[PDB]
Amino acid sequence: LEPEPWFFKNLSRKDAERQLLAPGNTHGSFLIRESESTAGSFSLSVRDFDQNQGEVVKHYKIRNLDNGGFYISPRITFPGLHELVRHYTNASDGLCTRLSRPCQT
Amino acid sequence: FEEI
Repeated sequence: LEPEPWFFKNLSRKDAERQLLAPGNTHGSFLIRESESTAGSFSLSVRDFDQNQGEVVKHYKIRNLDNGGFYISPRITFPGLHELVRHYTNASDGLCTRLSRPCQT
Repeated sequence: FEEI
């Protein structure tokens, strides 16, 4: 039912990398998907540009706050994914790069 | 998994 442009519900970690490293996508291209790791958790996948590897995809676990909430680092939590994505879009604040455009398909 |  009408997901966000960056929400790829059932996309695996491997295809997330494959999709983000594909043409049309660039630095800061990202998506959020169900985590391969934990119950009801989600993971952030982001394409980043470095010196040695060139184009690469970095994956972050998005933790759940008991009874509601999300955070990547304990020093700043968010009531929802929209808040989390807006936050990291305007500031990397610890992340590898600022979130730019959702993965384009 | 990358971390902040």
